[PDB]
Amino acid sequence: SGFRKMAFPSGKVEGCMVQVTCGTTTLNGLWLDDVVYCPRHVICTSEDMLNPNYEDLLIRKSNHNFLVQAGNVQLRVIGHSMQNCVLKLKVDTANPKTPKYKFVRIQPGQTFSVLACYNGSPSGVYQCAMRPNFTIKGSFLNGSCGSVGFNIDYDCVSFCYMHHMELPTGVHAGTDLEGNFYGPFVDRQTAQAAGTDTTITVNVLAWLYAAVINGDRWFLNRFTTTLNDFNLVAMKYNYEPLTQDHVDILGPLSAQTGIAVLDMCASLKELLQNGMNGRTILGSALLEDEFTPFDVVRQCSGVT
Amino acid sequence: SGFRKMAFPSGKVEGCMVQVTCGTTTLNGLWLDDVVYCPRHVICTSEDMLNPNYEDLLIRKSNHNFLVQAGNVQLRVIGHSMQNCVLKLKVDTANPKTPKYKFVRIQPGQTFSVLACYNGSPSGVYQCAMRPNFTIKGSFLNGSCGSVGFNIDYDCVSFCYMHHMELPTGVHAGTDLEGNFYGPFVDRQTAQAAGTDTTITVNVLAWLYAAVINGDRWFLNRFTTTLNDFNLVAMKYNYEPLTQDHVDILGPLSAQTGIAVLDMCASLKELLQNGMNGRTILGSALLEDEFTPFDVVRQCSGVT
Ligand SMILES: *CC(=O)N1CCN(Cc2cccs2)CC1
Ligand SMILES: *CC(=O)N1CCN(Cc2cccs2)CC1
Repeated sequence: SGFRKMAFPSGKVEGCMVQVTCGTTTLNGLWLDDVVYCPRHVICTSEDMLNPNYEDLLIRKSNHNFLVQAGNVQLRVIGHSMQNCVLKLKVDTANPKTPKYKFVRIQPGQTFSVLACYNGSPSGVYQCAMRPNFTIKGSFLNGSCGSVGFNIDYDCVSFCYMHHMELPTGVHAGTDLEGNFYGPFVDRQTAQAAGTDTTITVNVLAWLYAAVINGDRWFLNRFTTTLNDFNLVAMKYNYEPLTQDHVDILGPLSAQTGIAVLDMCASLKELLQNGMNGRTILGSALLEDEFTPFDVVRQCSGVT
Repeated sequence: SGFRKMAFPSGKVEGCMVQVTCGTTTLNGLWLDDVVYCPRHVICTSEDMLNPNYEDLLIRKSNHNFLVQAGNVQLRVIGHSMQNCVLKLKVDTANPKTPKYKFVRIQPGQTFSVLACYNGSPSGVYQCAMRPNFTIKGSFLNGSCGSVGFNIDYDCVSFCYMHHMELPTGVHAGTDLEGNFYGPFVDRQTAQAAGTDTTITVNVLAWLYAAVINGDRWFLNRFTTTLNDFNLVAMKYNYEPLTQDHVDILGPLSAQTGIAVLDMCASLKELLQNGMNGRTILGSALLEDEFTPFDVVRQCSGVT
């Protein structure tokens, strides 16, 4: 029992982190097979970041300008290319610690673990979600760019995020490993505002199921609702509309607990309308939305 | 920017986890050098757990009864002994992935990362604190016992916790790596109630400093207080008394922010007396107490 914000074990990703330096800019890179992946803004000076022409800046760079260090060992760069907003540095040595991996582009509401790194050295691991506005709420200082986000299925790491940027509101923007930003963000030091940070309704419901499974039940009530009725409430409280697809995904948690999805929606509706009245759920005083239904089943079943 | 509940990267500990089976009981063990450490209740049947005599139960066990598997490879057990509530299984092979390590016994209010494991296989990593009542609030299913808690200083893992038990209230009890329980708990299926779960005041103050550093400032006020005045409030709200030692430890965060410790105590006093009025601090609707002052400095400075 107990339910915690839990990250994937990070060792498989730790084995892939390197330092990349171009001129006097240092950030992190991801070494899989004989390619190192890093944000293309490694080629920029702070001056360049105002309005960079990355194709033009990259012409002035050679293989020998990209200093790639894996712990204390230098890697030999034998090619480089730009793919969207990432550079791919071909090195002469396959990473011997390369795990089974995939590159995935995640949808808003999906969760992933971040291995925050500085100078190719892991500092910490925490759990994130791709927000509906395509930001993430991370913990990233200067030098953390190129840190990645991932999920693990048994022995296969699915990399879904590489860190590129901070918005003035303190939320985070990155790319997938094809270098395509999540959302409308660009790797330029310009006016970029996040849209509405809407709450991931299907995740809140999953977490309420987690709460019941782990003994927190005070918020269960005598009510039910409908998807359309619930969605009137979701709209008012800047929650994502609940769809039958979301109901279908919560089916296993419904089955395990014997609480119909729409009955849990009626509990959530009352929590939205009445607040928590100074009470807590799984140690939280607000409605937690960064556990997916898959996360809840995993943590409640002990998958490795 | 951003401030997240962050665990240590877990790879160094992942390399140490093994499965231990005695008869039909399977849990986790920690393989450092040529010793595997595990809870002594691995020798028990559920029957035995009511009132176990571990010295008497252990007489019926031989080296060959302890099945130790490191991934898919069996380890050869060449000795066993009991130290307090842990068994030490001597194996014929030093773990080649043994990190630099120490065994430390932590104090209440100290934080650590847990690598939750099942059948010697890591499932997840999360951050914990040793509570003032010597429980931890973890996420542990049957089979998770022997999962450990640790801190990392650069390249040295300090192991401070091994998981043994759940209290009926859903909080967790374990030992250090000498097998001595934190608090009054015993490895027996008996009436064990946790004492008051008091709030770790010095950690809340650290986290309020983290909040200011990361742009959350609404709770800063025009007031100051004294240690004795603040402590009258702490007593009323089941907070740990604040000492000059705690004030001294917050000195660096005081210095960095220019907010005197006793001024931050006056902010905390008003938050205790008035609540959050439906507002949040670093994404929390309650006062977070599982970041130490060292944690805040680390995450705010990007230590690896
Ligand atoms: C994440 C990180 O390390 N940094 C330092 C580099 N900096 C480059 C810029 C990208 C867009 C605006 S400036 C980003 C933050
Ligand atoms: C943590 C874990 O794996 N388990 C299974 C074994 N169980 C033994 C007991 C210890 C005291 C009471 S029963 C503990 C939970």
